[PDB]
Amino acid sequence: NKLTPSGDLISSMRIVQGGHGTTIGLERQSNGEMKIWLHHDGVAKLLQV
Amino acid sequence: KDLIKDIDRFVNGFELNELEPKFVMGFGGIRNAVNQSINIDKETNHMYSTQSDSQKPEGFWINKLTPSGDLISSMRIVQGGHGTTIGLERQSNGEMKIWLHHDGVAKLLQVAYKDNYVLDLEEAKGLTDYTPQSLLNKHTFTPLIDEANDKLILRFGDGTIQVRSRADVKNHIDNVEKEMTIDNRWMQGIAVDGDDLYWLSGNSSVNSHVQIGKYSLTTGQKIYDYPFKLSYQDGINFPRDNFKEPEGICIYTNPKTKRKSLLLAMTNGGGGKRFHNLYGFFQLGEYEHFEALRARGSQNYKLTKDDGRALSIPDHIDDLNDLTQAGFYYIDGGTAEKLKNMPMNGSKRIIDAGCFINVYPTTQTLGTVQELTRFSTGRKMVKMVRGMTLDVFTLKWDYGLWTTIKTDAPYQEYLEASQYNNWIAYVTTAGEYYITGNQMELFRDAPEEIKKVGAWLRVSSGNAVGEVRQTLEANISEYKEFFSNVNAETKHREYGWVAKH
Amino acid sequence: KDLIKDIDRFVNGFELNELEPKFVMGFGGIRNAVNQSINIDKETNHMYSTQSDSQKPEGFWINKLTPSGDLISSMRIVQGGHGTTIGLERQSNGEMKIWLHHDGVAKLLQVAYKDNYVLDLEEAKGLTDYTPQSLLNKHTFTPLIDEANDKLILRFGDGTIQVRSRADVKNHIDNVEKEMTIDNRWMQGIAVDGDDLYWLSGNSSVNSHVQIGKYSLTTGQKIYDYPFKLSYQDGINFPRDNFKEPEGICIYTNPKTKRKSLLLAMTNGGGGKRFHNLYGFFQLGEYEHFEALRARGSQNYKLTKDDGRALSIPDHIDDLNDLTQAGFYYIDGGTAEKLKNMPMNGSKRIIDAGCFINVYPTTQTLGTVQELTRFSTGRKMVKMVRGMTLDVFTLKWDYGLWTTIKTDAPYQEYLEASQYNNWIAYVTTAGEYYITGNQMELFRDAPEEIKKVGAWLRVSSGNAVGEVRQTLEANISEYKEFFSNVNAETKHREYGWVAKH
Amino acid sequence: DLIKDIDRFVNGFELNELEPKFVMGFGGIRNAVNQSINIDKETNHMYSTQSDSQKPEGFWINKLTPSGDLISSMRIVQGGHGTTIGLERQSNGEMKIWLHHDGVAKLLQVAYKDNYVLDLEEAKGLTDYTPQSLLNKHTFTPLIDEANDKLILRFGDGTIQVRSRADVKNHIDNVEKEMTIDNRWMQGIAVDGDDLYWLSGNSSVNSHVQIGKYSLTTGQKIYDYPFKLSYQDGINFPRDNFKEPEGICIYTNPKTKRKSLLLAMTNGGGGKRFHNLYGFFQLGEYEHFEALRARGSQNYKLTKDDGRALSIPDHIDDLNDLTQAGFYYIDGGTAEKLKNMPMNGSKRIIDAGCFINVYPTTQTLGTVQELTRFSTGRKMVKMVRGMTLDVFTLKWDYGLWTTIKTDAPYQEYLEASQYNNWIAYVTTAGEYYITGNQMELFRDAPEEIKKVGAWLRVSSGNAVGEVRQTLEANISEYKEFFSNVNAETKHREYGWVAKH
Amino acid sequence: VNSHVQIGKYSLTTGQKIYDYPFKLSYQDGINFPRDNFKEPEGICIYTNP
Repeated sequence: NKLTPSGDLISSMRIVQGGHGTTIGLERQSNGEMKIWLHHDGVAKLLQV
Repeated sequence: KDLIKDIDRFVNGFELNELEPKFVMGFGGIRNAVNQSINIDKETNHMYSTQSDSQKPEGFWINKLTPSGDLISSMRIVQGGHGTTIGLERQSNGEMKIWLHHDGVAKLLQVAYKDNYVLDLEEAKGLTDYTPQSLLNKHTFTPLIDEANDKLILRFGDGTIQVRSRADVKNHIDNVEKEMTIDNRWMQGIAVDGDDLYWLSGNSSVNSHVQIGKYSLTTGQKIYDYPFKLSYQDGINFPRDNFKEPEGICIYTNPKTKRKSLLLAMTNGGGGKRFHNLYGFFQLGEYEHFEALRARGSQNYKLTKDDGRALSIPDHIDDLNDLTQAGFYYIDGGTAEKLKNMPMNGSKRIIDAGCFINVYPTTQTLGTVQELTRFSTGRKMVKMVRGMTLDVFTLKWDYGLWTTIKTDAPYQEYLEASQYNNWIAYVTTAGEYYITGNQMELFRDAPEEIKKVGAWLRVSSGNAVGEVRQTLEANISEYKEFFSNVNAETKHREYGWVAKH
Repeated sequence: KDLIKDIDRFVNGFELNELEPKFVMGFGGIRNAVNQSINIDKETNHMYSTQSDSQKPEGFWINKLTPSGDLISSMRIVQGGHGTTIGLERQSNGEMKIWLHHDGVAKLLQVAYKDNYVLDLEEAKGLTDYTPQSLLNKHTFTPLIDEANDKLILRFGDGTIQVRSRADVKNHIDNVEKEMTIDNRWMQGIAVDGDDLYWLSGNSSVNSHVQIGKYSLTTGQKIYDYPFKLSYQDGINFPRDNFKEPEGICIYTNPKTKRKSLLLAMTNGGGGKRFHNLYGFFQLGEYEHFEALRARGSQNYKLTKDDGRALSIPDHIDDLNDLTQAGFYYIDGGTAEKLKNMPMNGSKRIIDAGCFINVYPTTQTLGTVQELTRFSTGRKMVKMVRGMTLDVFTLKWDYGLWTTIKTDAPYQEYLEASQYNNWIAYVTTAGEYYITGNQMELFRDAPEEIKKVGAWLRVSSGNAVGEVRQTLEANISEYKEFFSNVNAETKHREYGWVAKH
Repeated sequence: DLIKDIDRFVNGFELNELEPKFVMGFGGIRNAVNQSINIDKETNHMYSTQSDSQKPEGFWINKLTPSGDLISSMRIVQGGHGTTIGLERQSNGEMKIWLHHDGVAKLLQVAYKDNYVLDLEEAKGLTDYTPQSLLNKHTFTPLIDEANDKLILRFGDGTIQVRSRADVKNHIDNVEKEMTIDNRWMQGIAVDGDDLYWLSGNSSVNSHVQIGKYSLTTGQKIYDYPFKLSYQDGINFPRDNFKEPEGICIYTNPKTKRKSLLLAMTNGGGGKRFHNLYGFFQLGEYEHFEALRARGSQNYKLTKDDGRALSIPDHIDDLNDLTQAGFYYIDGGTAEKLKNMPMNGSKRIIDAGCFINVYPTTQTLGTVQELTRFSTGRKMVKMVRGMTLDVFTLKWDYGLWTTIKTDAPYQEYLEASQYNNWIAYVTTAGEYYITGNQMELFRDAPEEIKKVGAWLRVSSGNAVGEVRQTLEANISEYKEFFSNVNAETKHREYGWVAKH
Repeated sequence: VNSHVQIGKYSLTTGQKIYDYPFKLSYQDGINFPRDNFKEPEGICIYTNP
């Protein structure tokens, strides 16, 4: 879930069969796009989506 | 002593004002507009250019090009500004990132290049800002890269040049390593190679000379100005439509030979007809690097003579069946009269004048098509095609039947009875012809009802048994039309003319 | 001391792993299959390649090629084996002999090359055997030649290299002068230059690097392995269809300059689409030898812009009569509206949109054809051609009448009465048009019987007196058709519409 | 010694040590052999001469682009053979030509004019620059040594007169140097300072091309240099076995000051002559002319390098995606599977291999796809459609198919099953044939001719997207029917209407 | 959105600029994400707590 600084929902992204999503890592790119470090349990890979 | 200092200069020197500018290749771009910048990706030989998008708040396109200048894809930076310069940084996974200043969001960006992609304003706002801390609220610059030293250089409108470390900017480190000032005629391009800075200037007029100024980043002062003339379409300072605008420069260092070239982009052609040509200044032997890249993308099989004349058939060709080599040919009337296996309508050679012969670029098994175009100025032009295939086991050819492409002109396709042995049945090639009253009297198989008057002859396509239907429409003020079937090969008439009226 | 040892290395060095690979030219072959070997005939500049024939007991083709890679002729060795390598030996009378191992008859042969010839098995049995005495019942080798030293080298499957004198083998003398052993990745080519042996390896995958190993025939051991990347269609390691297979190497020694090149054959393109590209490693200045050979066979007159865009007409051309220079052009709708001498149907400009203009490669006396193609997406495309000739004494042009190539689409060629001054008689260009009921009412010369209903208009070719017959077929459920002759130039109607029903 | 070897290779310009290399082809207004060749160093223009083939011989002067294309020509009516000429570009950019006008027996300095005929009456009023000592002795032609501003006169008997060009322009008669040159006759001459070059050889394949090098100070021959050139099919394999030498010139690069000796050859048979430029170059100087050739060459690939048509990329499975210009061919298998091929209902019209000509594009990348069905036993079908690219959305818009009318003496056979037994499916304009057997199988066949064959003719569309089908019975009596069909939905508007 | 907000600090005794201070504000959706992409500065004032 992407949220405003006041907690309102902007948008959401579903990782189908990605696992529990216990923790993730944020890495904002230079062009302003956000990449998410997450472990996709379905494909058994550490991803930067 | 001196002979060596002369040879070393000629062999190993790279002093700009001692080098000759040479045309390299043309290159494309998605926009029908002038070019703006040019850069080489040394790890792929790809080229990248920028062009304006010509919109209310200016944006620019980034064009990804083949090493021979063909367009691979383009990326639009909506409201990104002029795109005067950009910086290439290829990542480890093979993806390309572009250093550019997005004027719309007032941020220095490092954007991932995407093929045929539109970077709209809402996405650009969410991208990471790499603008140095000391340069906020001061967004009048564009970036470029010095590949050899991994420097990210910033060019400012007022003429300030800031040399920074690319890695520093990527790590949000604000450190100006070198700063100098550059100073009718304005900037058209800038390239930095180590200590050497190059400054391109000149406008599009034929009377405005192209010039590159060489500066030293350590001294900060100009070394020299280098004016030069380029050879365009019709020679030195004779560009198409009298338009020759300089559109950016870049330094290239050969990864293998480590020798250098300075490449220069020019736009020629008139309004709405712009096209881009790459020139270069080269160390000895380095022009061949780019010539090979051009050659790979060039037409290396001769379709016409080098001056635009069509090919002539070899003297040893006396048979159309033997002209199986691809190319655009022309034969004059004399040759058309004598060549074996030309299209016939019985005893009449259909191509009774000079003839263009287009032999198609062949199939993978050397099959081809011969497309004939009868060259006349007082009669209609006849177009006919036939195919042929080569048996790779017997090395013998199989030739197909002739197809006629329907053509018509406001003048008649006149039928002289004597040329067809006075047989209308000889005319089995599809199309429309005209028989005058005088000639109808001379044709043996003319319909008696219209024996003394003219008529259009129309010949259909074949049926299942190889017959074609001939139709005669009398050229009179009353409706009279006849038809009759004829066997295309033997010219045997199946039945007498059948009246429709 | 050192500056000279650097210049001499750069100018006179021929160390393979210090040289840059450069594209030279493409080349053909009779088979739609990958290439296998490549060789140069130094006395003619002819090239020779081999290809598999893809048959049950494998045979191979020998292709004789022009210096620019075009196919001259081919010779098939039925059941001759793979044809991995061959050796060229040009005879005194100018005939070429090919050293090859015929696997079908298990003999080393010296066959006379013949153009487009099939060497069947029965003939191969009667040919002279040159297999050395010690190599009978041991036929797992193919031959190659070292031209500079007149050596015939035999490469064995197990990796044995036998260096023999070619003259010795021709004289049935069995003497092994040198023998060494070469040793996932297998052999793709081998070339010998004096003491230096080169070993090409690598598979077709984009992930498999091309590599040449350099060996010394005196030491017998490897000097070094040299991996390298080539620039393909879209750049370094971006070949068409992701296919890049190495297909043989050869050393070339320039007869005049005595300087050397190592040429490398690659096959690119996907299944059933293979094509062959020659690369090379060159001493300084030797690339120009092959560039000139490529240029002689290349298209040296510009038919399109360098990026595949059609040519634009010069700004100074405001009259189609002046566009007599060969090339493929495009003009936009605005230009088509203003150009003088465009095709007309009375007051109506036929080409009422953008237009491709194909100016044919000219006759030997600079005659040419202009082929116009109206560029639209919502209407049919009109194609028209006219010819023109140049008087070499007056330098004036004569322009012929327009021929229409018949075209049709499932959409109408709509006639707006006002554009023809409300005269159907204005439409004298051959073809089929449609008149809606609304427009028929507005045409002054419409047939009264169908004044308020639509109809197809068909216009024939001219007759002897410059008249054309117009036909109107009513677009109704009952048969109603009319005809009337019109003079194509003056638009004068000869008589009222004549009913066929 | 290693330096004396490197300097020779890098800075040497000894003719008989240099390799001849093809440079470029070049044109000319006349369908005839070439005669001379010269470079205008200030523009890179080339100038050649050709005979006019007239009763008193005249010659043409051709002005050429740096890539050999014809800009314009000027005819010197009855001017003679035009064996050699001299270029002198003026300050205002106009070109003047030093030539000997044999018709008026005068050495002239004529202003070059584009596509202009210099008739005899005008030539008589032109200024005479013939030296005082050379009147009534008009058996020479002029050439220029650009580097030293010399005007050289070559005489028929073999006399070479070296004069100052400025002197001749000022009507000053002074012979600075004179030497004598001496089966095989003169084909060209070029002077570079002290070096004089003499080209000889005839058109036969058995006649070797040769350049003799002479010294103007010594007056004697230094050496003869025979050489072989590589022609269309290789060394001494010229087209039609014709290879005639047609002039030479020395070129000095204004920037590098290094030299080239250029040689013009004419190849091809009678009435098919074409001209090819060769050269001998100092190290690095070939690139000067290669760049000039490249500027005028076709630098976008239309066919494979051996004359085969392009193949479509493996990743193209949809004709809509083949928007890149070029001449392509696809085999029958590929034509069967490609998406968005022309259809007549359920029937794929292109039911064989197919040439695909993708036009060189508009300035906004619009193009046309022209398909040609490749068969040998059936007629060849030709169809075209256009498409445009939206530069804002980067999406393509594809137009409807136009059919180019084609016909052969064999039928375009209609198998009822391939059209789901509907004649209405055939809405593409053209003429087809339905056999009696197939007419019985078509559901919408006219009953009156249910068991007999007929030609099917399909018209162009009308305003409402309908096309008129016409059936003409293949019998000895007049029977013809028509009926309208909607091209898209294949819906028949009404039953067949008899004309008989 | 591409125009940074800035406050310049000056000294009335010296008469010259001390420094320029550019800064980013957090709007509806965060830093430099204002509603309808409009963010215009409209005055300042100093407040001293009595």
